[PDB]
Amino acid sequence: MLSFCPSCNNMLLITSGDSGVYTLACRSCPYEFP
Amino acid sequence: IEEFPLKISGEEESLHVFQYANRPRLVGRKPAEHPFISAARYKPKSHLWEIDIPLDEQAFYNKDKAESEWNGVNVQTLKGVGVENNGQYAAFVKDMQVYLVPIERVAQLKPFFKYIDDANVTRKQEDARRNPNPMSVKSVNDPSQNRLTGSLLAHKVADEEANIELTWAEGTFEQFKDTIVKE
Amino acid sequence: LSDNAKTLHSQMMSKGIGALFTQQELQKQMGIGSLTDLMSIVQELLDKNLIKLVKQNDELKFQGVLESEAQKKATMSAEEALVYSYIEASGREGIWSKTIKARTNLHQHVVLKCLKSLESQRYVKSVKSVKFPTRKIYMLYSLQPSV
Amino acid sequence: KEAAAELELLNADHQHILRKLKKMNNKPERFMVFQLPTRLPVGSIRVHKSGKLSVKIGNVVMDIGKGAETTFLQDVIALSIADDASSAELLGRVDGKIVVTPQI
Amino acid sequence: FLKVKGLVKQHLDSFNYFVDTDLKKIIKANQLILSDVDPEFYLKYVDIRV
Ligand SMILES: [Zn+2]
Repeated sequence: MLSFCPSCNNMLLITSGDSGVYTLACRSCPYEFP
Repeated sequence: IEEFPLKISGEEESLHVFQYANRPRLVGRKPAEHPFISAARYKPKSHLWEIDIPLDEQAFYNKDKAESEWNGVNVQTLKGVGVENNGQYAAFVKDMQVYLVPIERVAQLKPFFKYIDDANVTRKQEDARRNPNPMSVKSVNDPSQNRLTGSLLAHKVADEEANIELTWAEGTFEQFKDTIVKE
Repeated sequence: LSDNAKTLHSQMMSKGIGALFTQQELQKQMGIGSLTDLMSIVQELLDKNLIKLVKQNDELKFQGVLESEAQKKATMSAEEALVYSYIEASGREGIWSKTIKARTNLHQHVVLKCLKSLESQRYVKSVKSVKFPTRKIYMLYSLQPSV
Repeated sequence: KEAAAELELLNADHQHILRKLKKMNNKPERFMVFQLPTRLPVGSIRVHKSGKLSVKIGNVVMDIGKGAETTFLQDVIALSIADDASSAELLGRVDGKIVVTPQI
Repeated sequence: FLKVKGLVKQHLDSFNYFVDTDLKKIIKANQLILSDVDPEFYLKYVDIRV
């Protein structure tokens, strides 16, 4: 869904965040976004 | 009517061209910048290019996942294989002159994930440490048996060769005027 | 050159054959030469076929043998020495003529002619097994029939 | 028919490439790559009547066609290596890419 | 057309290309019969004719 992770263009992934927050962050790359 | 004479004064310098598949050329009609190379890395006889780049800090970084998983920070390498072809000279343009030099290879830069490749090396190391459970004499080449060659033999020779950490500079007026003074 | 090789195999003769040697002790044992010249005389001594390449598991290891049985196998041509090397590497349990044919690529005539010449030179004896009978197992004259 | 859509675009290619040839006269460490036809059986980029370019790179061998044609959303940078030593310098980025093709 | 180049083009011009050229590309891919016993013996096929 246009989920490009810049500097790798790989993917994004809704990850289980702190206090249950719905953060999105991919593997194989140190990246995060609200 | 008008005519712009070109001549070919370039030798002795096997200059390469890269292609960043990650960063765009222009951003909202505005031309972008190139990121600053920390150091370069070149493998002769296999023509690889492990260009290192830094990625920016905590604000868009998420170090708490980067530190605890692979313990490798602030370094994003990207592998480029040197591919050769004919034609395709490189031209810098003078006022009513245009001066050519041959391009030796064109390598294409893909994001080489180094740290999570190596995160399974200690994981493979710890496999046989939790499960430790356990003579080199010559033989003869037989003419009814074959040996590996071609594609997979070139990967056996491209992992073990000399590292070179390149002193990356940005000069190039020495390369310019040396070409200008030669006809 | 050759005088340091006379000091090198003295260290191989210094210890009784067990407790097999390796380089990280041998560099501390002998460090008068740098490793650019230590390796060159050992490869020359591999060409003087007195040092062998033993394997302790997964890593690098050496073993030096007696000279009195090194000239024994240097009497043979390289094919007879090729079958002799595997047949002492088993040693304690023996080898089967099919296994000694597989690891060398020598086909059925050139291995059967090889050991027949080797038996006249008193270098291989033939025993029959009991854990699997009707199979030809060969050994040296060490006489180690643990089966 | 649709071949008449081609020649008018090749006219619109020359008027876009004489612009980028002329804005880069200020030698501002600017590079461009273009391909020459090898296997020869030097010359001069030159303007004809009413917007037409050609090169004649042999003694006689004319190459009429040129075209400023490709699309790349990439970063492309030229570097010169020398003898695998302290020989790493980024020369410049690449603005455009044209091609040369002989007429038949 | 049919004088220089008849009606059994497809049969005659195929076998005639096999005999002339397409035999020499066979023995050049099965040359050098060898033995492992007595390794100084070699027989090679240089060329072939019908
Ligand atoms: Zn990513």
